[PDB]
Order: sequence, then structure tokens, then C-alpha cells
Amino acid sequence: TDPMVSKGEELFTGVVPILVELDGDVNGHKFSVSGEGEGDATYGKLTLKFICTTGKLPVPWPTLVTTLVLCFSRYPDHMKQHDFFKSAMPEGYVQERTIFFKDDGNYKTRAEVKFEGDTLVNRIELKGIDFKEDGNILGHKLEYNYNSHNVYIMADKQKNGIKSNFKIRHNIEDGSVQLADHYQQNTPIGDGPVLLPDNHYLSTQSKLSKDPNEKRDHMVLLEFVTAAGITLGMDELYK
Repeated sequence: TDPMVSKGEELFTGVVPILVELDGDVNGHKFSVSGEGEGDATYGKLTLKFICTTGKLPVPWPTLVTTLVLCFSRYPDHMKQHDFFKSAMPEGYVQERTIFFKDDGNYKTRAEVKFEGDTLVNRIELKGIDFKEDGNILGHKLEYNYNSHNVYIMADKQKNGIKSNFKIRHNIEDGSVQLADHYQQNTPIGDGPVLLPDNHYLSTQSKLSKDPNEKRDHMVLLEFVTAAGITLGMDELYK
């Protein structure tokens, strides 16, 4: 229909292999994470297994879920002209976040998301500062679980990209919650054209599990992301 959505969508037809690379440093605790799996953007479906290749992960796995490929979001047909993430491919986009853990430290992340051949690669640098060595993060007090969210995507026309801020609440074992306030910006890597979206949101669902045969520190993630929020015309079709 739109030759630009055709280009982006053609890159994400079928199952696409995914590689995630994360080099991390939180309060000087250095670590690396490697992730492998596949994404099926027609269903907004991600199946990823992450391993800490440097030993024990010094932060809880749930705190890294958002950092560790929104181009696999399912954009329904009536919204596909608002899919910035795929429109930037194959050259990719830069995704930058600051994640403020309330009453604790913050992560600062910079990632390049792009195709290397048929593989969608998410290459991340994470820097965390001002964490409490006995707090919920460095103290590993967070439940190994995750919640569904609705994050609002806004155009950032000045930067020919998008931005978003949203709150994630990690369950603490004692029963409280640890707030992680996300500030996000995405900008295309090359000088090619992109689709700048109307305001909309992404609805997420994530299941974390363990591989019984994996002796390394790891996370299995089953995640679905669907776009929504531009429905004036569609709603009228049904009076």
C-alpha cells in the first residue's frame, strides 16, 4: 500500500533472528549479556534467551527487560503508517534511555538497533550510577516477574524520531514496588527517511522464565508488543 511500509514490513515478514549484545557497568560492577532468539512482528512476538557471559548478573534480570527491539511490535494495518521503528530499517535507529530507580540509582543506556544481514541486532551500552549496594537492585530484592504496560509514543519532529516516558513498577519480595521511571528517545541512524507517528501507544506483555538446562545466569523472555490508539476512523465503521 505505502511503499515505505512495504519496505519495512518486507524486512519483518516471517521469523527474524535476533541478536542482543549488552555491555554493562553499574556502580563499577561490569558485566556483559548476550541474547539470542527470534521476532515475529506479524504477531508482535519475541522469544529471547539472555545469558550473563561474565558470571553473576549484578542487577536483577527484570530491571534489564526494557533495555534488552520495538521494531517487532505489531502495528495493525490502520496504524502501519505510524511505525517509526520498522521505517528506519535496515540502517536502524539509536534508542537512548535514562531509567531512574526511585530512591536508588539510574541506568543510562545507548543502543543501536539495525540489521546485519538477516539478523536484527540490538547493541547496547548501559551505565548505572548512584545505586545503593544494599538496595533493591544491587541487593537482588526484586521478584523474578514482569507486568503488562501501556507506553505512549510521541513524535519528536525536531529530531525526526520519537520519544516516550513511562513508569515500570518492579515487585519487591517484601511486597512493595520499585519504581523505574523510563525516559526514551529514538533517532534514525542514517539520513534516509522515516515514518513520524501520530501519538499512539504500545501495549506490552512479558513472561520471564528459566531454562532448566542452563547453568549460567540467564533469563528466558516471551514478550508481545502491540500498537494501539489511533481509532477515530475505525470506530466510526461500527457506529
